[PDB]
Amino acid sequence: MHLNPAEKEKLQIFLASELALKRKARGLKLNYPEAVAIITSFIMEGARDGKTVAMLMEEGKHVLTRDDVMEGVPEMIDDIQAEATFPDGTKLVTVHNPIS
Amino acid sequence: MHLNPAEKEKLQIFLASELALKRKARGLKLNYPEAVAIITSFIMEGARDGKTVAMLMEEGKHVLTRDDVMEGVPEMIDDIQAEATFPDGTKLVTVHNPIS
Amino acid sequence: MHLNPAEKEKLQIFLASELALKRKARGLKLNYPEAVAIITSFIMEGARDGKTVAMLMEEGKHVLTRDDVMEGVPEMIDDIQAEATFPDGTKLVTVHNPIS
Amino acid sequence: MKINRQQYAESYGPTVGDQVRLADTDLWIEVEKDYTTYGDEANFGGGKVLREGMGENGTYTRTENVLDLLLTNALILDYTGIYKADIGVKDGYIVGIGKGGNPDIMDGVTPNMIVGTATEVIAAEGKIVTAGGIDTHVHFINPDQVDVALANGITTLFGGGTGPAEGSKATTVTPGPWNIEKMLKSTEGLPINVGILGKGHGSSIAPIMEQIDAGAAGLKIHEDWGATPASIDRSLTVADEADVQVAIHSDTLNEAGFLEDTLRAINGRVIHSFHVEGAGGGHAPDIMAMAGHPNVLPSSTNPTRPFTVNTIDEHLDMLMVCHHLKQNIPEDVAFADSRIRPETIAAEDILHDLGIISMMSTDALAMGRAGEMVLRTWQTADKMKKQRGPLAEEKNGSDNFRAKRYVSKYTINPAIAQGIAHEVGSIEEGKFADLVLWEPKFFGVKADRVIKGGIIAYAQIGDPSASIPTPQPVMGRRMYGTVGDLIHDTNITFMSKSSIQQGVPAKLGLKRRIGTVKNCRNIGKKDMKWNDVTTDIDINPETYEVKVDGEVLTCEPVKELPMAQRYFLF
Amino acid sequence: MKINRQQYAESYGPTVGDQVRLADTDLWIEVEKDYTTYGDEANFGGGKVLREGMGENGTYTRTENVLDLLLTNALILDYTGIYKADIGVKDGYIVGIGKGGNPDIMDGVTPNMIVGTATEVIAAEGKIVTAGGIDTHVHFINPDQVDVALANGITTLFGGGTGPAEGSKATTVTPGPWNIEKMLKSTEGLPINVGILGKGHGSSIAPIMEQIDAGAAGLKIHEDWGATPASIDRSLTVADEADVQVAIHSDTLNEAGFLEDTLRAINGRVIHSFHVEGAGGGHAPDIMAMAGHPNVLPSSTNPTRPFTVNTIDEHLDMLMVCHHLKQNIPEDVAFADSRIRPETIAAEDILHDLGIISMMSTDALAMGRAGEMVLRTWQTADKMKKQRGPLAEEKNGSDNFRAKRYVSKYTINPAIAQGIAHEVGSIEEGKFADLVLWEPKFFGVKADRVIKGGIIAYAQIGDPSASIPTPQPVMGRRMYGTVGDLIHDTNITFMSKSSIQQGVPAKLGLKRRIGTVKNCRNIGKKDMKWNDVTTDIDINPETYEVKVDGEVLTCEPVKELPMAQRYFLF
Amino acid sequence: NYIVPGEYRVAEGEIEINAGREKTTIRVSNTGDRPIQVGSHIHFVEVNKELLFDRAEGIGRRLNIPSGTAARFEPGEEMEVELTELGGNREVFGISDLTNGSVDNKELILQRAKELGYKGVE
Ligand code: NI
Ligand code: NI
Ligand code: NI
Ligand code: NI
Ligand SMILES: [O-]
Ligand SMILES: [O-]
Repeated sequence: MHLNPAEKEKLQIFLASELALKRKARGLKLNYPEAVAIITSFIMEGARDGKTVAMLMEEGKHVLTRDDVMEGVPEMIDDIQAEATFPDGTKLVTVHNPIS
Repeated sequence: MHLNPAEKEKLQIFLASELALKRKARGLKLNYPEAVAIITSFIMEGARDGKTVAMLMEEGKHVLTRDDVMEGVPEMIDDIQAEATFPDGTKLVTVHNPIS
Repeated sequence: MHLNPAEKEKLQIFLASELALKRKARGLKLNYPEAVAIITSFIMEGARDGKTVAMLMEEGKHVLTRDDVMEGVPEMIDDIQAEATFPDGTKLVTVHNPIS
Repeated sequence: MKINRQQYAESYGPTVGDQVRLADTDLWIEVEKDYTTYGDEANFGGGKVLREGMGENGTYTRTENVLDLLLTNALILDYTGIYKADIGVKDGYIVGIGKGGNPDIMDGVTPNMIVGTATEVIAAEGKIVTAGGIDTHVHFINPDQVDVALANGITTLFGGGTGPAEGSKATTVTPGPWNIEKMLKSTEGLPINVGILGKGHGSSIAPIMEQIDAGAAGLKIHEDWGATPASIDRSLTVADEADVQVAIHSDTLNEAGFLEDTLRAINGRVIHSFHVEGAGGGHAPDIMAMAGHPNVLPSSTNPTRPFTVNTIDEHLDMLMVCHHLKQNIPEDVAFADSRIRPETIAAEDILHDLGIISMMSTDALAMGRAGEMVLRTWQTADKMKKQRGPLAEEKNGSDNFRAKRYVSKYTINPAIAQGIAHEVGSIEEGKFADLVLWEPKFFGVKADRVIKGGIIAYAQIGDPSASIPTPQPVMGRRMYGTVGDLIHDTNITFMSKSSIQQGVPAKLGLKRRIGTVKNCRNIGKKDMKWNDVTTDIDINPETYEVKVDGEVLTCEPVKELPMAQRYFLF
Repeated sequence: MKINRQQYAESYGPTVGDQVRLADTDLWIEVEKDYTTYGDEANFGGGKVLREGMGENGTYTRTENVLDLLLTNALILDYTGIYKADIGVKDGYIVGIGKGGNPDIMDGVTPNMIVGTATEVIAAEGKIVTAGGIDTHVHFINPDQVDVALANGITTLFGGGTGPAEGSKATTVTPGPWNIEKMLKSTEGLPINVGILGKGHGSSIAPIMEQIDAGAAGLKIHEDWGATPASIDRSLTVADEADVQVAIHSDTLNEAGFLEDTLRAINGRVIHSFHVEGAGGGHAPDIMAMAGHPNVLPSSTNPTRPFTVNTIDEHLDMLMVCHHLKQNIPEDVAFADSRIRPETIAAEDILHDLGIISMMSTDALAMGRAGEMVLRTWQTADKMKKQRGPLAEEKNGSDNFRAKRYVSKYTINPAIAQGIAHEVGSIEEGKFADLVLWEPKFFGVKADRVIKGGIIAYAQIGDPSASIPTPQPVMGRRMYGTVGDLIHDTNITFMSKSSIQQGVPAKLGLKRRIGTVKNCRNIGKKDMKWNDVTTDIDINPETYEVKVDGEVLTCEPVKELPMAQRYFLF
Repeated sequence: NYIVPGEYRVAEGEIEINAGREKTTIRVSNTGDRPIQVGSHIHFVEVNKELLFDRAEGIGRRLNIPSGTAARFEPGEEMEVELTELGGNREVFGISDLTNGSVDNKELILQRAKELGYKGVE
């Protein structure tokens, strides 16, 4: 596979996202690390799908709403950042105020 | 996400449990580490769901039965222990003789 | 669980395979590390199922075809190797030219 | 020109009269004073103040009143106060708390806090800064325990152990000269301050004393080694001579004596009473009465902290399975029931709140959680505010009194007890620069940056392959202070005066800073900051109900805590 | 008062006549004798025996017959016996096997096994304790290989390599003074004992000899460097002078000679024959005949161990792809077929059982599994019991004879072969305290605790953030013996007498314990414990069938092994 | 032939503890209001002052129970226990500082016990 350090690390984000999605599917309000993991993994998968940085900047604000998460979590998350390999190389995505 | 050491480690238990559940779904008798992973992850998810230590002490004895696992596995597992964040903080769960 | 170093490492292959399978399910042509992860995990699960080294040598050539992967990936993969615990202990599987 | 207080707080961190919520608790701390000069605040970045000719002095060499490091705009939470200041560090020590910058052009600059060519900057605006936690009940069982402790803002581990040997799994003991030498060597690679306790057991002086000479920083008396009158007596005689502290886990079984017998053996000498409530160990059921005496420095361990609905079930089972007790053996059940008591655990919450138990500690990996000393301190303060109300002493609707009482339990008080408060345990000028920055939203939960000896040792930080340091995954990671030889300069091995005089460091080739243990033997309860109360604690032998000044101390367990499921992935 | 034997075994571990199953094999070991005094068993914990005034002596200083460490109630499995004893360690060495405690009050206490103030305790009741494994066929290719080896109870790695360079990937060789110096330095950071082999190739003495002087502990002759008569001859002449061992992987190709030519070059001098069966390398097809000679110390490498249904397919393919051989090239196919032979692999199982092959080894990362030497030894013993029955020599329905024969293959025999058995390779008084504890259920699969030089180096242990050490995930982890400078005191770098005399340690600044290689040149097959058989091995050049004493040695491959899918997550 | 990995097959018979040592039964009462548990190997005369029994009968002796076990006395409980003889050099040091030498010094042990209020010096 030739995994570099970041590829090994970012596997953890996907796994945390899978865990959080299962928790949401059984009806839990998600906590801070859960919410972060979901939106982060969403960005990284979006880059893999070939979306643009602008698209992911928009979409990332609509992955979770305040009724998906516990009290205070929306206000704890000011922005979520992820770097992934887009078709045109690694780029940084910042999603500002992902949960209103 | 602000993962602490235990949060990074315990992701591994969830992953091992997912692997073991897939193996059980295709009809395998589970081995020692598989069985341990399943019951451990069950406890940690139970705490996340807001169950009590007493509930998980009971439930953990009924996640796998001897016909789910290979010969000798029930006798290899004397008890399974996990710490997770309950609504009232980290607590220790010990499931005694989880597979009869 | 008593995980040894290899058991901890090989959890990563399963996770990378799960990620790659999701990417294939939403219609992406898979890249080099994705393809490698899928076929590797397939071998390790095959050993867990009790298949022989000869069976996995055959089957591993039919897990992904060239239309599953991006241009050049078939030619980048000369062979994929994995060691897993068969019913008769650890053995090495080499799949030669897995994607024609 | 004027700035509204909301914008000011957002730019520079809060100022006098402003309040900040601690994580997701109901606890509010208020800025008591601020060392700044409004308009001359220090800050670093593009077009900011700490630039040459401006807020950075371009004239002075490092020796000339210039800092190695300025933390700008810190909200300090310390036994000494809750207040706004710049913190100046040099040679790995806090040299200045006040106002940093450039006297060329700024008013109010503390004279030894010049930002010069040699100065590094850490922005603490919007952060709470505390001393590093001092954990005095550490079992050295699993080296992975160190990062766990760093991630919750702990910077000093005192205790004992050789790894997962049964002796060490039960007791905070590194026994004998050879094990102590071996663990001193091991310590060279642990990125945290360390002090090692020898075995506080024997009936001749020489076997005990040779552990102090070998490099131990103190002694532990543990029932599992025989917490007999003789072991207690010899340990204290050694401690009085060597100027080190003795910790005790007393005779739960009451085999050779009851509490009064242990107190008689102690004979008015100073001692640190571990997990004084008694779930973690000691004379059944009345050990917690220790915490009323003037010669006792009392600590709790963390799993009883605070009293919750899961506590009793968790503890009964824990005790039984860890001592291989059977549920069908009445003596086992009787023992468990005599040791795990809602009456004493509930009272323990209140004794903390009243300043009668002075200290928190983990009991890491033996019956406590290495990374939850700080966490549970605040959960306890929060529960007490909910159930008992603001303390009488409070004013302005702040929780400052309670916050100082509680922060003291894991910072200054353990440092005083151990004889190491000249080096560590508080944010004061002249002490080692062990500093923890916290985002208020994560306060007491997950440290932002842990500074050890003036260099960051541990940080919550993201993708090392990224353009910037914040992209996911943000996790706890060792920083440069832990790497190579820098691990020697950023951490202290605490040792007895006699081992230091005898040249043990040079003999073992220790490269770490060597701290002297001292002034351990003529302190008492009265020396515990904000937690100095002595009183007659009565524990009813039949009902286990705890009384102080004629009143039963009882409270309800809570079903939920702050600093819990909002934060933790597991 | 009497205790039934089931309860006794559960409390103290088994006693005389009791049997224990090794993991999930059909092999039973029986306690031959027990050093205890019934009723004075040592044990540690609340209300237990090793307490001051009781089973712990409170009088004596460490020097006065007191231990640094007591393993209580060990079931020892060693070439010297299968028996119950306390094991006493001091200064990192086994000083006492017998009965530990306090002569004040206990009968039968071995005089130098006093539990005193300086004593740490490890509970070995219910555990099997063996010597650490000695692996003498290690390629140093990937540092991650070390934990792999520790997790399966290996404590000494002998071999060579500079990391994943082609030379090192093929051969156990650290070539020349400079590479050897570099790897000696590297060794300072590897938490395992190490000895390094130089290149056993050259036609002048000086190029070979300068590697011994530089710090090599032995030599490897490998066909990939030219296993010619001259290289064999010069290596052995160097080894005879320097008192170190030579390992050989002979000329598979028969290019300069057949087996008889290699034997002529050796000329009766002592040599270690690696992977003597020949799948791992050597004169096709008759190399295994080496194992009949008195001057040959024969080892197997582990992938042929034991003969299974997947073995041949796995090996043919492995050989072909690792030598870039094509399936359409008849010379390639012929070579593969001449090298991978069911007839010799089957016979290898039986030669182990008969004590004709003396040693096991890994061939780690070149054609063998770093963490499966111990594992496969027992799988082989199990297969042989199934197919050949209890050996004649057995009694009481135990497998003790077979267990001693087999444990010898990876403990004492490699130590003797290498010239290091004065330090390591067995549980005997006066040897280094490299000890492996095993839960019987995990015996030979996953070590519980690995003790290196009297300190735990490696343990299967759980959540470092937990109240106790057992909660999940339980995994193999480095312990305090590996951390900081303690890694120097807990591990041995084995070196030639000449390098030691020449001050190489001081020149390179090595801080590890330095062990002397010696008494390598006047040993033979007869010196291999329980595995001392010499005989004429005939290998038919046409059929490859192996004969000893006129009888064909053949057995069936098995479809399933114990110590496999019940245990492993992958 | 069901395999329990690592299982014991213990031999037949029973293990006699403290074989060939004199045994002595005495009555002992916990006069205190808190429980007292006594381990197998504590010099019996040196146990908690509030245990009332004939202190002389505890000299040179310990409970005749399996190594590492303990006898429990609830508050107010009186029961019989069986003692066995200490072995080795038959000396005791430390614990409660009643002996600090040979257990043969009965007179001196009892005088110390009495002065310090160990109940049952007769
Ligand atoms: Ni304790
Ligand atoms: Ni403790
Ligand atoms: Ni070879
Ligand atoms: Ni090799
Ligand atoms: O403790
Ligand atoms: O080899």
